[PDB]
Amino acid sequence: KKSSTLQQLISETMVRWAQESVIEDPELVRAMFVLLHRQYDGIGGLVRALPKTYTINGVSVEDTINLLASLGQIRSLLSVRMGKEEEKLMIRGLGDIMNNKVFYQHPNLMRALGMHETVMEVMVNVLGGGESKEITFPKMVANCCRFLCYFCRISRQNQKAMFDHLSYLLENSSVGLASPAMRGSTPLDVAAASVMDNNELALALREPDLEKVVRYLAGCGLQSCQMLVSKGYPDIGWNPVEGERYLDFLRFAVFCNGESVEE
Amino acid sequence: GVEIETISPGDGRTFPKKGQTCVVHYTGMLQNGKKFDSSRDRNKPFKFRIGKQEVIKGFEEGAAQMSLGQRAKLTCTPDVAYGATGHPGVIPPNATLIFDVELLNLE
Amino acid sequence: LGVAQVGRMNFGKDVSTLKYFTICGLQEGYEPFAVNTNRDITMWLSKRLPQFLQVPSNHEHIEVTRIDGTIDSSPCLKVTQKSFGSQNSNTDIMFYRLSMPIECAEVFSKRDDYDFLMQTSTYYYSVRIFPGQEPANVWVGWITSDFHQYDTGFDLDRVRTVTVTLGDEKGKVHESIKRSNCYMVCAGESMSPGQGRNNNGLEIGCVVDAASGLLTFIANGKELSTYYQVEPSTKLFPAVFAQATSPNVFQFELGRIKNVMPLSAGLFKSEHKNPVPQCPPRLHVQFLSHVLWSRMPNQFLKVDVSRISERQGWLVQCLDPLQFMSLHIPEENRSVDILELTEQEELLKFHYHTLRLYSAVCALGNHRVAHALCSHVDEPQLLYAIENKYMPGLLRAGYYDLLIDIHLSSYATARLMMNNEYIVPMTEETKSITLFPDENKKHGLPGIGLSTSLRPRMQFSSPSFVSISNECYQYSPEFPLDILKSKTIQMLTEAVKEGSLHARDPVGGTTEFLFVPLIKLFYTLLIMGIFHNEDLKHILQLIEPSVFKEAPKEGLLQMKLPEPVKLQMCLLLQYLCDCQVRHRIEAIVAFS
Amino acid sequence: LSKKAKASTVDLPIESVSLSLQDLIGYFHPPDEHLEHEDKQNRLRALKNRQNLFQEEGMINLVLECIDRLHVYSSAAHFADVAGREAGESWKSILNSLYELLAALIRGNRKNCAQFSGSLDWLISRLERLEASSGILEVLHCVLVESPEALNIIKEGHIKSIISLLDKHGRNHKVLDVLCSLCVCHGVAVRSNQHLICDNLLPGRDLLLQTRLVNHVSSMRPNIFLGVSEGSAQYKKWYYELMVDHTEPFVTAEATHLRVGWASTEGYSPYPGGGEEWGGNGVGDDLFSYGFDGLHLWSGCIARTVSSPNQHLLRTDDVISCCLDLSAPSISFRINGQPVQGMFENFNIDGLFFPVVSFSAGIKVRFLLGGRHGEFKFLPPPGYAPCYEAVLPKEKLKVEHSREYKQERTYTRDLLGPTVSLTQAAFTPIPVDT
Amino acid sequence: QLILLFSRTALTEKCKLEEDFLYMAYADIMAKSCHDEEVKSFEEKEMEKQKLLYQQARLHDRGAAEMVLQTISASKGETGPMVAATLKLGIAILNGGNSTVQQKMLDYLKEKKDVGFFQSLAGLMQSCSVLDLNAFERQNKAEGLGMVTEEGSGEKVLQDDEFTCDLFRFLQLLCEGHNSDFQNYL
Repeated sequence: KKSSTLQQLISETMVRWAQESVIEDPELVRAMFVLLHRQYDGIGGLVRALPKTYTINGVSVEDTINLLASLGQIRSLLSVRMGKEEEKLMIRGLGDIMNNKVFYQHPNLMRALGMHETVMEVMVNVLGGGESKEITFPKMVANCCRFLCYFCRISRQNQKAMFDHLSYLLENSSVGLASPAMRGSTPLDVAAASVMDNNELALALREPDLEKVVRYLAGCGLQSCQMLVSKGYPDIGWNPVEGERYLDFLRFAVFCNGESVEE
Repeated sequence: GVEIETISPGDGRTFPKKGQTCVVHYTGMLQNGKKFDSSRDRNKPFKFRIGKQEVIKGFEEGAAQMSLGQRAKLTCTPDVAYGATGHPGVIPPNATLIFDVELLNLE
Repeated sequence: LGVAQVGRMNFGKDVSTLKYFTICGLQEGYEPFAVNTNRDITMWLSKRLPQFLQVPSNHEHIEVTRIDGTIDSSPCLKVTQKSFGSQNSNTDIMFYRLSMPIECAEVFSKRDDYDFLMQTSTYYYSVRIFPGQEPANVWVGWITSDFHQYDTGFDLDRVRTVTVTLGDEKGKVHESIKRSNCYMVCAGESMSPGQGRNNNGLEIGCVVDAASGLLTFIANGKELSTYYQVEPSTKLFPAVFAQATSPNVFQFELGRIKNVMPLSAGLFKSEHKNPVPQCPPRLHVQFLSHVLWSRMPNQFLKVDVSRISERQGWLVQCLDPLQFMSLHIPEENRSVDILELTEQEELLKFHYHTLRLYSAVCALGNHRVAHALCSHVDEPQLLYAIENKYMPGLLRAGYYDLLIDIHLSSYATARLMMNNEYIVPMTEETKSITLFPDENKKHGLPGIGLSTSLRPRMQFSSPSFVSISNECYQYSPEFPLDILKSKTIQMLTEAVKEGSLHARDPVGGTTEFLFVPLIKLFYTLLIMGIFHNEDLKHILQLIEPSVFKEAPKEGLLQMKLPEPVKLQMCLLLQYLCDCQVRHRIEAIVAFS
Repeated sequence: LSKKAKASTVDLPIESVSLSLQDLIGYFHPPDEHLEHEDKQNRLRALKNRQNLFQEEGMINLVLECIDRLHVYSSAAHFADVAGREAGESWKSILNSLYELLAALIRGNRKNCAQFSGSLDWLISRLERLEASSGILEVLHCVLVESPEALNIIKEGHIKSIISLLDKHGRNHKVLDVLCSLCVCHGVAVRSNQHLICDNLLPGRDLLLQTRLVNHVSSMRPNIFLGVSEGSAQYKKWYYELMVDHTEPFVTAEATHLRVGWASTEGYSPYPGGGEEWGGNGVGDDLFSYGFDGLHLWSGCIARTVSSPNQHLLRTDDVISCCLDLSAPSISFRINGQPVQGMFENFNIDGLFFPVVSFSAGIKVRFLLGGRHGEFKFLPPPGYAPCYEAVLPKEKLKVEHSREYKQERTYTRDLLGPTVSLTQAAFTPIPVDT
Repeated sequence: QLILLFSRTALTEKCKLEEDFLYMAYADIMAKSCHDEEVKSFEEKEMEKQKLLYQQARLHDRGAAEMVLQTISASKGETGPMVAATLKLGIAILNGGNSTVQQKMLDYLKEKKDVGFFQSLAGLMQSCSVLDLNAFERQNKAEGLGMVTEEGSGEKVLQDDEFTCDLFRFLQLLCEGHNSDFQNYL
């Protein structure tokens, strides 16, 4: 008789099409076989779905809806090039998220929605846009870094999730160190918050990332500050302003919760 | 700067007063004769409040001078409609708009 | 068909209507020309009214040479006969015009000086009649778009004119308005001094005052007596009518004289303040021709005429609305039915790419641009393009994508970005959810059921252009989703039945053109989730009747579909699987 | 040659340059599609390697220098005056080949298209020139498609130049393709470019084709044919009436069309002249017809407002009286018995006139032709005769479609050829000279 | 058709071997189909050997031997789930020293003159990990501190034991049966 089930119907149809004719479209072949694998792997659907499943009380429904709307605006801004108005949209959305109570009350839902990933790559785009010509939209990097530092401070598991991006954050560590008033709002500050007061993360911190910071500090000690001499500051041979910022991260890496991490 | 020509007569008594909503179907054409807007295309009447600056001045004055059930032609000079900047993408700078407006209902 | 000849032509859409097919044509294996056509074949006939079309490069009688303007010479366009003198040459008056018109002002006002040239609105072009060409056979001046008069014998007295005289209540004519399609003068009468043309070709100078609508002509440096006054907003095309008495006939000269603007400065908007004369490639000579086809409408207005009585006269009645989409060519002030683009390839290509540009400028949530585009492409035009069966395939696919991009793509993407996340509230509705609808372990129809998981909110804005508020620029423009649902279901139901017969006349010309836009729109609507209950049941029965039957006919899954259609059917099946996964998750949370 | 050395002493390798420019294009020719997948991949890899080596050796700037030094001459004649005649002949071909080579060198290569950003500004500076527009457009299209950095440096001036290219050079779908690539690249939308393109192209409504829905309009006329000629037995004054039983102002989104008046024929053919058989055109759109819609006098598709007591569009229960005087060309109207302060005068009379009404869906009108056919609600003006008095003594007056083709079954549709001239309508007794 | 799609994707020009969920799932499916895995009788052992040969033939008759080499070559020496899945499938089709598969694999390499395959093998060997005493000590310090373990087995020390074993088992299977030709080719 008939398939009587969507799974059986799809499993029959895909094989029937493929054995009926040779498909010239790689996209069609890929879609057909993905669909067939989904029909034969129904357990994997639940395996993928459940980690992204969250339950909330009825009282938090409107707050969750507002948070999801803000997250949707932020996600949709990924597909457009950054400009003056996108700056405003990004900032107002991040502010609404921080003001919402669900952001604090449910860190697991925030981690499952991957807000840190979205903000991370949004800042990645801006950082990769125009490095030599000095970073554009510095207020964006500041707001993204403040959001990420708050995300780290909310929960210990969030700090571990942010720790996985320490490599790139240390690569883009010289973004706005020389610029004042951005203190606490730089990727280096995000990296420091990713390891602040966590023995588990301090011990997992490797050698090469420390070597990167050491090399940056050596460069700051050997060479002057280009942006400062451009503004007219006297040309000393070394860069105290960036050196101190690089030293703070090493402080946070070596000293943790009152005792000194020997490793 | 608005002169109104009557296409169909109305009651001639129930003019819009301050603090009312006017329900109209309008069809806007440029002076050359090209349509740029029409509420009849959207099939759903346009409501605006008298004196609350919701619409352009030319349309406001024309609707105020019209009466209930009257179909009239409204010609708005570029000083009472979108000035010299114009509406981006729709109305060019310094354009005279012609409106076919019917005052369906006053509420 | 010859003079006073009447004939009827049968394509055999209905076999019974063929009188002699059976006696001769059925057994021989010949097929009727309309054996597998659901809709009537379009009739094309020879156009009666001549139109202006560009002079072909392969023309047997006309040659056009575009002489470039030097430092001391203005750009010129020369018209000559390649076949003059030889046999088969045609000695008839031939009507020439320039492609772009000069538009007069909307409201009439009540060493050359550079400031005068910048504040002036007078434009000039001149025509050189080469020595040896009879000036009496050459006419120079301006014509409008209405000129469709092809007469072997042309005289200025025979032009079409009318005088509208609006008067006061008493009856005194306060104003009289002469309106005509031709404003031209003859060179033979312009030859006033005499013997001044044999030495050097005569030059009529045409000056148009776009601010006042005054058309005056100068010949050999002296103003002629004839002058024409036109009404505001008149679009005037430069035109020369000439009967050739020489291999070389005349020459369009696009120069300027003192205190007057060149013709290009009025023709083109970018050159509005450029005193240097120019002849851009857009400008070209056109001639009146009869080699054009006309498309008989598939459907006509139904009009009933009858004599009610002796006193009541003859009754003319028409109550059924009919409506067609008109495509307007801006430069030529012309308009053609969009279904005539089936045989006009260049316009079809340009319009398809224009539709693609429309879909691209409002891409990825540009709601302000979408609102602006709602003025150019309207709701009635979108619906008519969606439902029309004679639309060209390219335009069909363009208009479907334009509708989706302007009204639905934003919310479709909003729901697709949040499809893999399941934030289900804990309420009584959530508790009521179960894996299976009843005691029997029967799967319910996918989609149909109660879903409590949080989903993005759908909001739309009314696209009005009289309001001055700017809060409308968030949210995409509103559209009648109910009408869209009903018509989408209707057209899918029709298409499944029609394509199953493998008719030779699919909508758009190909099965891909018939199905890909329709299934894409249906998939967008399904993603948006507008379909509810009975509509979903019917459209699932359309996809597969037997499997989704609720407790022969072939569904979409078994019709020998093209690959692009197969890909979208795979997408629909993927969405149904996602719906099942969501139902399972919501039932797990209910148990928990 | 630029520094004005003798043309004879200068060695200009025209033939060698042309041959090397053709061989180079063949060398950078993209792989064909029908080839096998592995072979196509190998050819693509070789092409990419060649492009990388050329750009690392800086062969792009060499081609740019050749192009720049060739655009100093305005035209082939100018180049043949400065250099030799053969050089002038080959100038255009060499310019096209150089642009084709540049496009082949940068096509499909992200690094090359990113390196060409600095030269993009210099490239669009010569877009208007007719000898380089196509090649420049192709190079611009390749760069915009491949390199996201190009869109970051394309500015409002460049977009406006590309748009004015459409206005000066006519409709070209390649410009539209370039403009589409300006908006979205690799799935990322440039909102500034989108806004600039919209605000600089759309509002004009003068370059792109415009679309609109128009209600179908039909016309119906009586059998009579009224004409004036010297020595002809036809009365010059005529009169008829039309009353509207019902009319719906808005049956669709567009206004209902209803116009009444007189129309003429071209020459002596019974076929109405100057207008399309089908479409949205009615009484007054052409110069062969004269109309009145209750507010305007229509002729030649231009409408002028005419005064009248209690002006209104044609409503239900409106009696319209049309007067035609051929002795002195004059068409006058009277609405509901009151005169309309306006008339058509001094029109062409070398044809046959007939009553006509144009309409769209949603009407109910009745011809009052006088006599047995209809009764006049108002007395005709003195002199004017009812229109039924012009029927030939053998036929019957009836109201039929002005145009030949109507709504009926396709296989029963009567196809009509050209009709014989209706010269017998005007009876001029020809004298037999004696 | 599926194997042909996977082979074309590998042969397509890319700077990096992108992770493909479809490939990483269907390669596992094919490997499990291949292996399908109290003294047994000689007849029982022979039936098992013949069934394994048929199961391997169902794939290498359709071009899996070429695909598992093309994917490794396209990997360009980058360890990843795609490479692990390819190596497991290669082992599955090569179990028992399948001479037909060995001959197909050598003939393809000799005909195509593939250098990327051997370069990728060398890169994977260099990227293979060993014991890390410093990481072991750090994990011991963390465990003695009292914090919960993220992974029970301590995957940081000896990063991937399965990948290295599979990579070298693939090479051993290539040379089994005293396959002198391939032994010299390596």
